[PDB]
Amino acid sequence: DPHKFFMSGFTGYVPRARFLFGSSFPVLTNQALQEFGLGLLPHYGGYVPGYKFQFGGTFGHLTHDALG
Amino acid sequence: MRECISIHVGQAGVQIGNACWELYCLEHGIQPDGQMPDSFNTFFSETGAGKHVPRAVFVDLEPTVIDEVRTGTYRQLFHPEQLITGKEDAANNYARGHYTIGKEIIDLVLDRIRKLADQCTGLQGFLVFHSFGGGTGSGFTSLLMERLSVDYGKKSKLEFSIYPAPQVSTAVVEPYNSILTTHTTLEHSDCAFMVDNEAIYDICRRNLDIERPTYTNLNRLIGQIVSSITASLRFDGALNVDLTEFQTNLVPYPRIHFPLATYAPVISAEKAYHEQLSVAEITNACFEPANQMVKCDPRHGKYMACCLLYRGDVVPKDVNAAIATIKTKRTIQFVDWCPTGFKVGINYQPPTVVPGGDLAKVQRAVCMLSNTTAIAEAWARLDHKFDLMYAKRAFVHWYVGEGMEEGEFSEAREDMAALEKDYEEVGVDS
Amino acid sequence: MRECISIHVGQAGVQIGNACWELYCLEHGIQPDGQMPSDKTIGGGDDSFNTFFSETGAGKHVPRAVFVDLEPTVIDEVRTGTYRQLFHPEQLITGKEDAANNYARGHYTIGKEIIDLVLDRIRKLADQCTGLQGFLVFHSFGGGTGSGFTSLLMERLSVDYGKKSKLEFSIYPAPQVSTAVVEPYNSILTTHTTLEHSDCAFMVDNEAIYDICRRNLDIERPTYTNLNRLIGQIVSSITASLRFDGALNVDLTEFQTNLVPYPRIHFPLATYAPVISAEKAYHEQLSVAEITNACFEPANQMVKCDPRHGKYMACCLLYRGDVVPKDVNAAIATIKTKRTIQFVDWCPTGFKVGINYQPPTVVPGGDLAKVQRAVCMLSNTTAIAEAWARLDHKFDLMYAKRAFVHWYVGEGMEEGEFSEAREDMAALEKDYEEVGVDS
Amino acid sequence: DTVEIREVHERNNGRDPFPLLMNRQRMPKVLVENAKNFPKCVLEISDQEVLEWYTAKDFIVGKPLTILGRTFFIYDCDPFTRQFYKDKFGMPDLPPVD
Amino acid sequence: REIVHLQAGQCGNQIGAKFWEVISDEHGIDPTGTYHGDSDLQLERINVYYNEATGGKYVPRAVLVDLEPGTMDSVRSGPFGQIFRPDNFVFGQSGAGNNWAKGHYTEGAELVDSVLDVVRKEAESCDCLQGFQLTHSLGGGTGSGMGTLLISKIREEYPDRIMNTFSVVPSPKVSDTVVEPYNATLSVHQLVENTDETYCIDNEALYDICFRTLKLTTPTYGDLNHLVSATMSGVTTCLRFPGQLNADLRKLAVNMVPFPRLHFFMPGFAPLTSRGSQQYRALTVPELTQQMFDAKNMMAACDPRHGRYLTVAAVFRGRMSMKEVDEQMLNVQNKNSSYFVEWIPNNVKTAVCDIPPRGLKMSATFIGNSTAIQELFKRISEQFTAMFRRKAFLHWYTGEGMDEMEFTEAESNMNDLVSEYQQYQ
Repeated sequence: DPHKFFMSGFTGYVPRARFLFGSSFPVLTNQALQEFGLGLLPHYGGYVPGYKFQFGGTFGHLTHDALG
Repeated sequence: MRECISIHVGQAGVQIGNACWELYCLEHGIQPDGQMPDSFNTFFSETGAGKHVPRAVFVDLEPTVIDEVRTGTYRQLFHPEQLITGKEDAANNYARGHYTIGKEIIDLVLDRIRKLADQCTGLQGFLVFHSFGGGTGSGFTSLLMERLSVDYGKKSKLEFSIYPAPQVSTAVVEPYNSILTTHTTLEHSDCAFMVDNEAIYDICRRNLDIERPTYTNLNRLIGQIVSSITASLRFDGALNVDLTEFQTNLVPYPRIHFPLATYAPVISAEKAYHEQLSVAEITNACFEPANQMVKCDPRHGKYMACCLLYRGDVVPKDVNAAIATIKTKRTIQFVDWCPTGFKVGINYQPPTVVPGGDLAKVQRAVCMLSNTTAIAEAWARLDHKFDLMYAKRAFVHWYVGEGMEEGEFSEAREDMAALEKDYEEVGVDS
Repeated sequence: MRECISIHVGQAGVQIGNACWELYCLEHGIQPDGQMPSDKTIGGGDDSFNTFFSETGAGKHVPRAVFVDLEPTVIDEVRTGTYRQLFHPEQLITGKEDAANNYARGHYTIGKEIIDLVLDRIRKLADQCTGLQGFLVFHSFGGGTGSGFTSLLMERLSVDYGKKSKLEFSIYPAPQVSTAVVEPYNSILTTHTTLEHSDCAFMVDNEAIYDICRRNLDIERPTYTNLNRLIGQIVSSITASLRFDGALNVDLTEFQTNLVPYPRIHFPLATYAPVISAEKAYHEQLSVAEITNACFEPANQMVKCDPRHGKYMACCLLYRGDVVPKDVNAAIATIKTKRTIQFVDWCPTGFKVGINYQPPTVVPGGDLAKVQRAVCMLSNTTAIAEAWARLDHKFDLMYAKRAFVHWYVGEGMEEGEFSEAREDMAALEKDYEEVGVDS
Repeated sequence: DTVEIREVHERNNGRDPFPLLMNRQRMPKVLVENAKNFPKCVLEISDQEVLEWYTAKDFIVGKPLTILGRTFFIYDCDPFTRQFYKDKFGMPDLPPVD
Repeated sequence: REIVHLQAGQCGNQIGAKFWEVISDEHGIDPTGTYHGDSDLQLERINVYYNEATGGKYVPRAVLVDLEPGTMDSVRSGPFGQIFRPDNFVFGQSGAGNNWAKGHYTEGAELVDSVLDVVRKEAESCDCLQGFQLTHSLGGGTGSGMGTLLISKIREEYPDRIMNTFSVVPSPKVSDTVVEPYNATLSVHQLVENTDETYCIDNEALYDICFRTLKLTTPTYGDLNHLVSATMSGVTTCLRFPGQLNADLRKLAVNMVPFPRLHFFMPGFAPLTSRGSQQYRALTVPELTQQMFDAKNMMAACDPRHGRYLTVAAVFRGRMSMKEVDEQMLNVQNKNSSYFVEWIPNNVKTAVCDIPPRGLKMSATFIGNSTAIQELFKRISEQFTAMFRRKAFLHWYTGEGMDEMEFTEAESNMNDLVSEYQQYQ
């Protein structure tokens, strides 16, 4: 549905402009108008429950069940 | 044979290295899950199975920014032990990184680096992706740049770092912390990529029309400024250069060793169609003060050396005339002991914009590297803050607590007094 | 290679240009979006659209125009209109508060903010040009934006560039028809610029176009769409010796050394000879000897003055269409035998001619008729000194008891210039007198 | 034949204690097509702009009632209203809706 | 990065009851002790405030102690009180009154040897502990007795951690107790010897928040327990969830404390609005920043106008931009720069998280240090003059030989805390 944006530099009102951030003006404006209309990694720095029921297998084969 | 290992330290080095090593897997044909469906051995190794594995180090002393990488995004790319983690963050001071918490894995950065040092037939330098304002990026970096010069030494040094801005500030007492690395760099540095945040919330607000930007709007551009430096080993061209070649020019004295950076052609995805994108314009777009990557005006100071590296469709005869336009202008000035003061390298490949990105698919690119003596005026205001705190002696109380005596403090002034003195001596008419 | 910059300041200049760049794009094959159609064409050699249009390597065209105003509501019509793909979206420069017809709000407090920005586009456009020959500024005399902010803009160009030509086009205040109340203040306050910085500042008034709309065209109650479309035809006729090759071409500085006699008489008028409707068009002849003495009517002049109350120091006849150079020599002698037409004793030649090859063009939905021969006629005369006489009589009755003044002094404007600009304007009406006499 | 709408406030409802949602006034049910251009900012709606007014017949327990673009669901009526509907309209008992 | 959270007094059995609902709200746990949350980023690093058990059941690292069993009968009676450790309620028999000198000394010593056991049992069950939390009563005898006892009692075992109280503090308007003015004087004196991060809370401002920024007409305790329950987990937002600018309480304490004598704090909580007028406000970054620096949002009942700040900290929790933060912290540092000082060239440190909590999208937390908190310790110093010279309620306080020279040196050093205003203004 092209040509559905305001030109960059537009001063007049555009709805929902103040709630969608982080970009330049027409790429904000097109979405503003569309709105207006297996195993875990070893040496892991994190948490995995299922920590304790283990003996004698590698990390990926242990955490494959925890991811699935 | 033209190998390079560059290091990442801090909160930034994983996050900047998220978007630096985004591109070196994208420039080549490399899938993120280790495969490719020659000159790819500059930023990669090779396994006989076929899997491609990179080589660089990631340090942060709490696991989650490295557990950002270790989770589902980039699992099969990196080596599982070039992602090493502490268990507690060094937390805004030099002490926990350099002295206490680093020791249980500073001999884990050095059994990987040296094992990756001795699996390269060539090497050219050590380059650092770290952060001045931290407690890891100025703690664990100066546990490694002071320590490799004991071992390796005469090899080249460069530092892609993040500098304190003039007006915008993130932490509170970090101006005092900044001077805990200008003690150590000035005796063991040969390059410095000083970068603030306020100047790329404005480069991204003038050239791009992005008011109010974020880090991933920002960090993908630092991932570009490195790749027009390492382009020459990675891809061929008309005039290929090497990592030891630019340092032969860019450091003039034992005390003027501080260049800058500038990515010249930068524009949105819209204005480039109405833009001509000429060689004669993106060579004198570099010099205007609103294109510097730090908040510095290059009028009141001088230029020492100028390094240029091109990309894509560049013929040299208009570059040889684009320079001769500049040196007859006199809004910029030069010192009288450097009559040559220029360098140009050229490659054949054009740039690559990331999918879903915020820049234009251009067939040209320019990087401007400039030693500037007006950085002295920039180093005036940051270290002017030291006098307003040391009179009232704020926070020296916990500074002395974990292993840094006051000897660090006295030396730091007497380094910056002589560092601000020689920049006066270099600009005078002889 | 024969280039020109076209600035548009204030509402009374910007709304001209919305119909000017229709007229420029229709002369060539270019659509609104800039893409050449590649299917149909009006034929012509390349490098002909250069003097007003740049050309990206992609194939779009960019105008050499910058649209600057201190209020947003006149430019924001263009950013959403039908010519949005025409311009570069950083040319369109916008402010917060307008001048409110205050010279001190466009030259002293509010106008100072943009003037660091707007010269960085005149700088940015000009070095992208190879050889450049001047400017085309479109302001109006009665307003705080057209006569205040122009003086801020035009002082900066004289100290930067200097000798290069500036071709202003300014609506002049009329005898009876007027809209503002402070218009006698504004138009006598910007005459420091035309004293010193200008080269050729032509005049229109809105009153005289109403009659030439009423009798010549079949128009009762004309809009401002019909005003603007007739004005740009004069502008598109003086700049056809650049975009086309003509039989007897006139350069943009070689006419300046014949149409401007002394360094203080650079205020000539305009006239467009064939202006008719489609249902009286094919019922007349249109010859060279007919549309030459149709220029020198009282009733066809662009500015409502009396041409018979003075002398024609220099005229520059511009012709376009199927005109052979024997006919122009036939008609210049027919004029010079006449006696109700008037001469100058110390100007024996008097006339400069220019003949081109591309006819006038017609805009669909427009009111003009399709003819083959058209003449614009730019003439210097002393008929405009009496128009200065009536305006300064409308100014000093304000100032005789300091009426309406205190809104000016509230934004840094001094009282000292109101006295000085009157006497400097007073020194102009003798300089038409002291050269219009005989031996 | 006027309508008034009162707000029922509960204890600790977090609303300002205003007793009225709508003042006592005659309510238009259907406006004339030309009344879309009626200058409501200067003139009150007269009998000429209203095709149908709300009558006592339009208020029915268990039916939605649309007033000023708000849809009210009538769930009960008082004993007097119940008796009045039985006597005037012959309607059977108007059971309360839970 | 483990956390020790000590809970003594009735308030610590009543604040920490409502504390341990929110940090079981966010990790998606029912009060049976099982994980029934939304996403799997909250089970990943479940360990910061919480602990594992066999069979899948989940059991916290909680300590809740008091002397009378008239408090721990209310914890287990509640909705979320069943998860707590049955061995942390180490209950005595004879409760204390209002003087703390019989709390920790006589009635506590048989019980603190069971308090010091389970804490040392907690320390050996943690891997990398970071700090020492506390929520108790400074004018309530069992908390200022047997908690401020423990402030001097685990510092001996572990001097390499950070002490961070969540303290209530006395107030002008009423006396809920006649004992608490001169009861607080020595317990606050023990803090200045040792404290690092003192979060002073009142009940005027938490009855002024409830009547002008929440418009709420009958505020019970359960309103005021929850608002301070938000600001506890609002300051440690980074240790259990990822983000883009992480923070710990060493990252906090590097920025915030400049001198070893002035280091007392005051908290806040930003996105506060009334239930009726929720759809009228624009909850974005520029309004939360304006809200968190004024006087009407402070939980410590002091005005920050007549005392300059020195160091200010914040945090946010949700996806946002950062130019909108770094300019707006630079607005208030120079729009009104007469309310900071010219020898500290920065005053603000901030941090971000990733996951916003349940029911909001943009949350924030304010932490502040200033020089108007000396007026908060002025009034307890003022009341001591009218009470001491007549030796007013003394016989409960000389009740077992604790001397009058234990009283004379309190205000002799509480003048010195306000005599550290001279180095500031």
